Amino acid sequence: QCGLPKLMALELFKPFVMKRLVDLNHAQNIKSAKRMVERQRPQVWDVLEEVIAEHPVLLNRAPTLHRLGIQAFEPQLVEGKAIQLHPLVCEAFNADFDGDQMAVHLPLSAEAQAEARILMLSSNNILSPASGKPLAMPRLDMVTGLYYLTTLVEGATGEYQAATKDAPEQGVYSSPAEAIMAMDRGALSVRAKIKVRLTELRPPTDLEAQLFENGWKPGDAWTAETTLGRVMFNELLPKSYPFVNEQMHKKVQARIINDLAERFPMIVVAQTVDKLKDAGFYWATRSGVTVSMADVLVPPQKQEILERHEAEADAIERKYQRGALNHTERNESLVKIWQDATEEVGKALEEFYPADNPIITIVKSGATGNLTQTRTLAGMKGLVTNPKGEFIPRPIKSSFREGLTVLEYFINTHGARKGLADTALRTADSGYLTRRLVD
Amino acid sequence: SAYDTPLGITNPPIDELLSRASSKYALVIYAAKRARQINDYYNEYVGPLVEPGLQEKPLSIALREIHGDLLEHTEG
Amino acid sequence: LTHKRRLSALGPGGLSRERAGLEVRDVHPSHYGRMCPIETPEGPNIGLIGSLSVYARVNPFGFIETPYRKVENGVVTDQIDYLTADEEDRHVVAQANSPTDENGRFTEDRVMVRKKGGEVEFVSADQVDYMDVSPRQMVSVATAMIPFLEHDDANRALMGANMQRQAVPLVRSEAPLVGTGMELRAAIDAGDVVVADKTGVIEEVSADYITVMADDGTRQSYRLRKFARSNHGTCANQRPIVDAGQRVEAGQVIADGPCTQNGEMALGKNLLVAIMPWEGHNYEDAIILSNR
Amino acid sequence: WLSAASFQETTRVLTDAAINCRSDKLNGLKENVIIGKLIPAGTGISRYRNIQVQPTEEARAAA
Amino acid sequence: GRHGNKGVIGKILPVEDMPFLPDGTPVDIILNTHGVPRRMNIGQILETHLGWVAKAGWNIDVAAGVPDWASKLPEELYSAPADSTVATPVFDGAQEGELAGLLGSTLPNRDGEVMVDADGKSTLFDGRSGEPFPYPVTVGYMYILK
Amino acid sequence: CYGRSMATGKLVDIGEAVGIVAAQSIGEPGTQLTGGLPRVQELFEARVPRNKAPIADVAGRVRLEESDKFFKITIVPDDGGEEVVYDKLSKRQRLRVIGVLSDGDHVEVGDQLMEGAADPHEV
Amino acid sequence: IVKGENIPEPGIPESFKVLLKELQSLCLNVEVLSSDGAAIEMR
Amino acid sequence: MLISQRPTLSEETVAENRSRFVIEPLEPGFGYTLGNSLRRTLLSSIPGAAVTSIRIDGVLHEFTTVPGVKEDVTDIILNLKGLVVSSDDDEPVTMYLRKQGPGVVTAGDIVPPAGVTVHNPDMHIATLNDKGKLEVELVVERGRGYVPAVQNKASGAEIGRIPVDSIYSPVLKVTYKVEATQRTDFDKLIIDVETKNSISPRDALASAGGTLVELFGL
Amino acid sequence: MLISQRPTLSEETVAENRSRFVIEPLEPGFGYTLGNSLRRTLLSSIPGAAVTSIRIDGVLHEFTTVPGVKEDVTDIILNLKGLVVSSDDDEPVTMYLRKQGPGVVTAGDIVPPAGVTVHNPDMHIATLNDKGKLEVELVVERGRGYVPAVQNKASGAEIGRIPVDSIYSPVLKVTYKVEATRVEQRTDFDKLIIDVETKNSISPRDALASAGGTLVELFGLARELNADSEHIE
Ligand SMILES: [Mg+2]
Repeated sequence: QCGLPKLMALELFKPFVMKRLVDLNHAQNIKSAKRMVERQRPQVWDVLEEVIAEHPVLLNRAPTLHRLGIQAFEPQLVEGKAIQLHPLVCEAFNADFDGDQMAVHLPLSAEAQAEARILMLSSNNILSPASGKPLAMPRLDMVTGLYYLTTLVEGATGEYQAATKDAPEQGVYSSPAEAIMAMDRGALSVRAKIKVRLTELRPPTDLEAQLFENGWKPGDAWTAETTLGRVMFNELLPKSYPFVNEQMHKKVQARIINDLAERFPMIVVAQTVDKLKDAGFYWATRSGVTVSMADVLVPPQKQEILERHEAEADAIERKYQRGALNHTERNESLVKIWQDATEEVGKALEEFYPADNPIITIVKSGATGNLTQTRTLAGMKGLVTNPKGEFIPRPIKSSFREGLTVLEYFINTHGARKGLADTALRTADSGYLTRRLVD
Repeated sequence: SAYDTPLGITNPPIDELLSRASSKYALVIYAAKRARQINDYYNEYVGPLVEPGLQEKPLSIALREIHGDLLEHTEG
Repeated sequence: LTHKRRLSALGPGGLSRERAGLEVRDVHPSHYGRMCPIETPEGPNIGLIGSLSVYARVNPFGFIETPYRKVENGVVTDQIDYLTADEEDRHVVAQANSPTDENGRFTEDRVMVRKKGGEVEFVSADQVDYMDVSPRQMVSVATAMIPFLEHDDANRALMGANMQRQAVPLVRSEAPLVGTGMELRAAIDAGDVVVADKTGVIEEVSADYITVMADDGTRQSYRLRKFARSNHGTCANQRPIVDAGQRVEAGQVIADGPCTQNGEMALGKNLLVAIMPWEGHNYEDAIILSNR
Repeated sequence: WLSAASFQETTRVLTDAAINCRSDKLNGLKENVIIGKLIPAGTGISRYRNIQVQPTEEARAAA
Repeated sequence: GRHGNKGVIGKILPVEDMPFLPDGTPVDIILNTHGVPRRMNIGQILETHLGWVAKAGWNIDVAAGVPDWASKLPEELYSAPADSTVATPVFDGAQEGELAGLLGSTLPNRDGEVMVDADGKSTLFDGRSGEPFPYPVTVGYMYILK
Repeated sequence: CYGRSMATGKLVDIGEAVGIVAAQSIGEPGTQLTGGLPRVQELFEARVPRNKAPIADVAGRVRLEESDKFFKITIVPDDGGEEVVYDKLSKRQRLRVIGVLSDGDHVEVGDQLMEGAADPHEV
Repeated sequence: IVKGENIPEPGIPESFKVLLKELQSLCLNVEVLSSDGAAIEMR
Repeated sequence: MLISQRPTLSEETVAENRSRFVIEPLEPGFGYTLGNSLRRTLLSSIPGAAVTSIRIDGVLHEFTTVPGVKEDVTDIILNLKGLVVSSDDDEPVTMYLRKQGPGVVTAGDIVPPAGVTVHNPDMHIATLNDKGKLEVELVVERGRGYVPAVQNKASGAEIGRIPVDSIYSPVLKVTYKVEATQRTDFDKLIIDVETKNSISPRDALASAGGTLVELFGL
Repeated sequence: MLISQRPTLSEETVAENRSRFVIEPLEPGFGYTLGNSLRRTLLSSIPGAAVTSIRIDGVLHEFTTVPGVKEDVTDIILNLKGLVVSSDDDEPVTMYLRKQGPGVVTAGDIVPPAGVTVHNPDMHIATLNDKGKLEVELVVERGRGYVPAVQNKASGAEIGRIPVDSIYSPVLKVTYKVEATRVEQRTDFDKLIIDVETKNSISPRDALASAGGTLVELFGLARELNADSEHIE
């Protein structure tokens, strides 16, 4: 489905509704029908929903790189002048919500509508037709939402123990519906280690043979140890699917959805992913992920590490000041000293960040970001290149957390612009190549 | 199979439709011509072999007809 | 204000946009304090169009000069000398912020300096000649308006400058809660604000015009632009910030312009922000708003 | 020849085509796009576009 | 905003259901956390903190003496009332140390309770379900242009 | 011969136009190519490589020799037939790796003698 | 669409008819031949 | 282990415009859901008490000035937004404002008809000078929520009428909090209700409950 | 004051245990406002009787096991947590289950005291190994909501006393969602979908009306303050 601005829908379908409201007696002749639509008399809206029903439309965003840049959807009348785009098709369209625009096309003939529903329909195109990898697979927010859902926290609230001597196990629940009643009260944590009995889900392979092997668990009860979230996660997958019981990285999510395509019809994958979306969002907001100057941490070893290579640099620079050193070698040496230190600060930085920090969780889960990126935010941005394409031996010791300096900043843009200029000519040439491949 | 319940355009599922024709392309012409066939009747002449929905669009009808194996076709 | 002050390499008597290579688009070391490196178009005009810096000044011969304060024997004078790029390669430019000593002199053992490479170097207070007039010499007006500029990569800063000149005047026009220096002086020098050219007192204040009775005995009046359509369709409406009895001084601000409040540029509103992701609505750069 | 003309070096192509007195069969899909024909791929292939559809006599009976 | 952060309005909610501070004060904008970290624009988080400072006012830090961080040094800046406007010239602005010291300051909403901690975060209540959001969320005031 | 459709995950349909799909599958990522689009374009356009590198003309052991500023490679064929010489190889190109080629190594008919881009016409 | 009939079969794009005319003006003789009968007239 | 001491709702006072309300006891995990259920309804459905359109003799539309007035008509409409009024209604009723000579116009200068009142006459409208004259009538209608200005092409109004956005919201700012009642814990929630002075926190919370009671059904 | 049109309450029956309920149309944003309060009233607010504590003969200082039965200590407790019986006592009552020999015990073998009635006799409790006996006491007291196993004082003097998590309310799972109508007579109005899975004690319709009444009178505390302001019926 897609959100279609009702004003836009009205004009697109104008000849269709004009007929409809002449069929119903709203208007006596075609001339009256045309004025009725132009002035937007309120009767037309109910009529529009009629003609637009199950009548597909093509959505395109430029530039169109692969055929997935055009996909058919089911139009839904929407208030406002914008277009509502399903969050799982952004990957294929490469659609930023920074203010991108998209074109709508109305297929007319029976054949055109058939081609839309069958060939180009959104839910029938999931995997990229290049690598076969899944595209509509969750990303960004939906990653961190599920990654948080499935993660396991040592010593959370309600953790199964299990009890000894005077008490029974204490980490057990009659059903999943019970662990919910326990979670709503302060008793249970979604990330807790508890074990539960599950009638309506399917155990894994190995634990399946040992428990039943008759056999199966269509209505049957069985017990495994998992986080409450991992239970709810597996309620999103098809009932016939085995119980994964992992914390979901992006790759782990890719593994599963790749697997659903091999073992299941497309409609199943279409709906499975829709459920991953709804869940991932709900838990992305409950995830408690934000950013702050505080949540940006800097390694304390950075100072000493910094001055450690400052001496090695000034000494090797002292060897060049002595006259014996080859000028190209001294500068070249400064690259290797500083390039190396950049890793130690990266090693030192990664070591400092608690694993639950919001900045790191984003990159860990594979939702978005790099370590190289989080290395410039805190720690050091590192060496930068001159416009000549060489490496300026002067490092940027500051990070964008502490702020750069007048000269540190003037040097960065030196290269940072040359890169933004490249991105310009990289689409101009890449498109020139694609046009030759196509022909 | 339990896929839950398809909404609108996704019904009937492609997979259950693709067993009724050689390819996705054949499925297109299959349903497409049957739709042009139905619309004529409302003015070839035959069908709606299935029970029409309330307002149902002929193309949507022809897809249901194909799902129930209510028509046969011969590729060229 | 930035349209004027723009300098572009295209046009008759200059290279075409298509032919010129990336060597001219790159920032040269001599652009410092003359042409802002952080401000250019994102399109394939990058580096061909730029804005003149804040303290930059044009020479009768057409070469840009930048203000400097000459240092002698580790002491920075009040002498301010405007130098071209040729005479800047001649000397050693001390860094704008170097610790100041009492009546003034070099405090820090050594001085930050720029050579004729331009190649940066660290030498003591001994060999310097000139020093920078202040930070943000290299920066342009719009660039100088980004709070915490030093914390943002040049990529996002460029986008930030470009988008300030992309804003539209609001009916209310509230000024920025956390600003920088320039907001005050960028609005008056723009000309969209009404300034008084003689000290005096206000005789009348109407939505239509404002009259001031000078101490000079002369009588100056200013007609207010009201709901004037602008080039691209924004609104130029002005409002008086003064009252009848008010005393006023030469160069003060009598009335606000479209994007100004009380004399400083207001390009937007101050809003209460929450950085949480919310139910998949603000996603992939999207934003959600209070119906308020 | 009109596929080559639309691609690049149009004048070079048209001049060599007119001298060689070239005849274009209009088999390729770009050619069919230009003239508004059905591209010979996907649903435009003969085997698919010539499909004939009728309801089964069994189906017509149930009506 | 001035930092290159841009986006379309994707939704506008009734003031009833929005993240709202303990005061019952709804937030005007909800910005996604994910776009911020990778774009190197983090200056937008700083001014989000300062924005809260400038809006709610603050005090020292004195007596007895002036704390270590203020020594380099805010001058006459030790106290500003609520709603006062701030200026941080680009290449000499406020500095990270000076932010934290200000981040704790100052009540009230009206009642003497404080709505933001020294981390620039607050507990928002979902205006939809009415229950709080499990973790402390960053709030503040940002300058955004149309 | 074509095999599975990456989209369907099954044998390609008979209508599929796989050239266009190939063209797009190749060009789309080109935006992400920063040893780049120039090299790719070099390959698809079949131009002689930027720095040509020689390939073995025949099978045999290799005699290496270093001149001033140059390299000489001679292949003694297992025939053993006419010796095959590669005259001036700028030392800037170094050599390919098995490690790095050394005097006495055996070479098969197609092997690349030096780091670089073999002339596709030659191969 | 206004009569709810089937959408008809497409015709010749006017731009193509224009192209033939522009090639003729270069003294390029461009004939559209059927299987036969040889030359077809755009009109 | 049924514990029944029927819920107790006791009022309070903080200021005149707002008052705290407290309800105890309640089963564990309630006040949040129960508090927000009132807040959502308070910030929306309390009726008003808002001004629909306005007519100013001199001006035919919103975008001009008035002779001698310091504020343009559009910046005056903004000010009139802050009007907090209340009306017995029903049906529309016009107010009237006329002021001459220098001075400052405020909501007190608005003469309400019989059956309406202006609860913040202290409010600044426009500042006039010797030449300034302001003659404007205002139409107060009754409703709830926020209704955007109804354009007179949709209504039956003529070229003179200036439609304005209308906020009917007696309530100003609302919050809540809960404190359990250790094992046996119950929940007691306090809600902090503030109003614009068009109604008392008591009458609004009564409105919410009354509006909230009628809704639950089965 | 208020008149509006129009809400209606309908129900789709998924199973004798389960039902779906939908209200249409609401006024935005009333979906979020009420519906979360409804999930609470049904879950925590409805009176029902459940097991509180249990003690088995032969289990005192042993950690987990029961010679003569394949079910261990933990498996039987959660086996018993599913026991649904409505008790009229208002005070804790001790039922008794005593069985021996090879066989499978069920909720029918337990002899309820007068006033407590077991609603799921076929319920499985334990499998008795050849030549074995099982003795268990069950403490059943009325309540509401979900009260985790209480050790207060704590379990204390009683040796072999096992407190158990008590599911007091009949409804074991509930959830809600929000969707929008309509054809643009009402545009973007809220529709509330509530999903109720119920224990055999009461039906979904009974648990809904129970929530309706407990919530309605609940808000009477506010309406009593004035009653002046009102809304549509
Ligand atoms: Mg974009």
